[PDB]
Amino acid sequence: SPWRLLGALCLQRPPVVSKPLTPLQEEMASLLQQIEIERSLYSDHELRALDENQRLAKKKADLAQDLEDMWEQKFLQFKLGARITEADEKNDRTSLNRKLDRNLVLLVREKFGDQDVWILPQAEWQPGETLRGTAERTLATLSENNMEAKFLGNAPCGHYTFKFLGAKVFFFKALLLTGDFSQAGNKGHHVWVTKDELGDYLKPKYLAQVRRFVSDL
Amino acid sequence: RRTPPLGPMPNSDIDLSNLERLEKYRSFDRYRRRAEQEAQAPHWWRTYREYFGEKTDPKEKIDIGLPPPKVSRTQQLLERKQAIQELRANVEEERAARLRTASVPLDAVRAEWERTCGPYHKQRLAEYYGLYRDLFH
Amino acid sequence: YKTKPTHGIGKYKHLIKAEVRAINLGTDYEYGVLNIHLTAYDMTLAESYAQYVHNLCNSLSIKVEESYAMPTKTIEVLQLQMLLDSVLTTHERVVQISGLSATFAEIFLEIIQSSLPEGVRLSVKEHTEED
Amino acid sequence: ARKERGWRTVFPSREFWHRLRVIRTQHHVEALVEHQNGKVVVSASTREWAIKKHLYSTRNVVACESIGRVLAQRCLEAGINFMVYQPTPWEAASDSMKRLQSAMTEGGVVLREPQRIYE
Amino acid sequence: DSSRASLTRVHRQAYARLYPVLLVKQDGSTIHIRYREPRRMLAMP
Amino acid sequence: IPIEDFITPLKFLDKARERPQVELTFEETERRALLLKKWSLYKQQERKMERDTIRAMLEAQQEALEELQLESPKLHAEAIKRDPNLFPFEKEGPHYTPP
RNA sequence: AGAGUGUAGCUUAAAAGCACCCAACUUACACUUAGGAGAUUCAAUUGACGCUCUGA
Repeated sequence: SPWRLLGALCLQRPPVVSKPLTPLQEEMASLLQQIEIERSLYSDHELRALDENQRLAKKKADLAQDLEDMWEQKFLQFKLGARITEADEKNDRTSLNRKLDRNLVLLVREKFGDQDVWILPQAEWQPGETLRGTAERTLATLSENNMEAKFLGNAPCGHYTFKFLGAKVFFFKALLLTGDFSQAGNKGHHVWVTKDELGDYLKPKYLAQVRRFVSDL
Repeated sequence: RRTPPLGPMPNSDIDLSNLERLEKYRSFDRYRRRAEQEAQAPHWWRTYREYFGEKTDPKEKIDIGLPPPKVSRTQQLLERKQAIQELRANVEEERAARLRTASVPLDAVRAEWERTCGPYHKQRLAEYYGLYRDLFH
Repeated sequence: YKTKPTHGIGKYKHLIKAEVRAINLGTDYEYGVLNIHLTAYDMTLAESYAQYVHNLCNSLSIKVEESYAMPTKTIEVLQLQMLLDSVLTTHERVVQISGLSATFAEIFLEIIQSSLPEGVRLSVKEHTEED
Repeated sequence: ARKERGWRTVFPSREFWHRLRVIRTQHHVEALVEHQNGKVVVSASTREWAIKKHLYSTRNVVACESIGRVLAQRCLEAGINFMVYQPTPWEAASDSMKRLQSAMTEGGVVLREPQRIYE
Repeated sequence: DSSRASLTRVHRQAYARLYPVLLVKQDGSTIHIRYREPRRMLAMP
Repeated sequence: IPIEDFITPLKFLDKARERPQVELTFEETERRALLLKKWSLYKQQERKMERDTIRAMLEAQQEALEELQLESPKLHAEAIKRDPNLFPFEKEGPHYTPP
């Protein structure tokens, strides 16, 4: 056959931070708050506050807000884990602590006679294993990293070829569970990239038509 | 003793292989529409339409009218649409429609109904009353 | 009538049907009856995502066997500086689906995990012993 | 005249002379006055420009009320004073058909045919 | 992407007014969960 | 033993007047009507986008299938396996705040 | 560079009928009720903008 059986993967770090709401969505969170307040019944805290107010009125004629204040001050002393990872990482596109509201995918710089550019991690199919085997051996042969990661299923995800007797690319999809990349100052540039910057890093048919199966939603 | 059917059976083009895959009428209204279409279908068995309906000759009843007026459909739909979005741009129309207090001018409706579609409705009602059968054969 | 060509025109019990565990297809492959477990500390969020995944499975034609409930478990968290208490509740939704191909498993897994809300446990199990 | 009695096991009942039939499609509201034989006596639709240019949308209870007032006027104009309307339970409970029947009654048509004089 | 099922209210005829609350989990991480009391921070050991 | 909290607890008996303000204002009602219509249009856009995503990467898996039929059939079988070692899936929901 | 071409998701529909969402009900689905969004790629059968296919 005038073709080369070459596989590739789509290791995706899932979004950790929940995506911020649009103006319509935050307005309607406020509305949903309003209407659930309107259509609820029987708050025990409101019972305690109203009954204590009534008995205080009786005693004045003849509580709960201190608890409100103390939970407010312990809220104001407690700090949140800061979500501004753009400020936390400047523009370090190789770090795993980049944009957490979005989904990320791995990309490696490589040299080839056709293109010395960013590619998805590659292997040539040994005739005694599954292309899932090629996927896990690429995960093993990547540069000094422990990705404990999960494959979505033994089924292909993308198919792009070029002729140079023809390099066929057998794109997969994988899911990073919680692994990380040791030797962060790696000689081989490992970028973590989205679709919007996949526009920057991947130019045409063999590598940029991967927008068919990369998932940004 | 059996006799093969003279035509296609009614529920014959439905595949009976596994009945869980096929989409389904979940509504009496959908079944009613399908059953009315099937009732209006010709059929090769004996029919209430055959025994009770009017058997008029398929003579394709001749037109002895004036030729119809000619209209430019493109600018017609353009002006119809621009009327639609100017009325949908009037803000009080939304308020009237949502508060269910809107209304319609019947005199203008009837006048331009006579302009546009009144002739065909009048022809249909003349056919129902039976002038084309009696007065014009 | 039996001797007439119009015999059997009013038949409906063939069009209607009335009276599986670890199903497979051989050279093809299809998963059996499977549980989308969906638990949360929020009954509201759990019910919302259960309604979402039910509506999506109806839209893309995977036969949902049943959407049922697994009981609220109430846990008392105790902390001291007798220990002061905070009571949390967890509620569970199961979407039990029937016909699921290993080909479309990537469709469904990817889309459900991407649409998963904030802090809802999504786990898919085999219906063997949970009752 | 004869009313076609019978059909007691099916729906709709065909014991009438003229029938109001309302078709609520996903874009348009159609209303027909039709005889028992099946010929359409009078029709009125939100499909027509004469109704489109005064409605905001062709799928409202405002749409149904407008088509009812138009069709009631056309029925008074045609001489059809008595009709039988046969709605489904959800139709009759729907606000569109109630505004339809109110518009027809205030227009002037009676939605109940008189009884046949057998003797 | 995490909004479609998040933007809902309590669909019950009889229910308490549950308040927007951030609870922390032991790695120090806060989730919007609903609680009967106005206590904004809940702690998980 | 199936017992659930779908039942209404006995404690809701006679005090629902924490909000006796069921009177509503006309400007509020107009805002809600226009705004629910905007929500309907927005969800229409989101559903259209997600259907485009479904169709696109189903098309991707299909084109994968015909290219694999072009190349090899044992390859086709070993890419249409049911892989019963990755089904027990678990994933944390997208958190609000990072650790 | 050359062909199939061209009505919103679909139609031997011609500006329609089916699909499709949000609220109410429903654990949920479904039904129903109220709403919602939409299309004829452009110039007098051709000519020239967009998708797919083929090659370099």
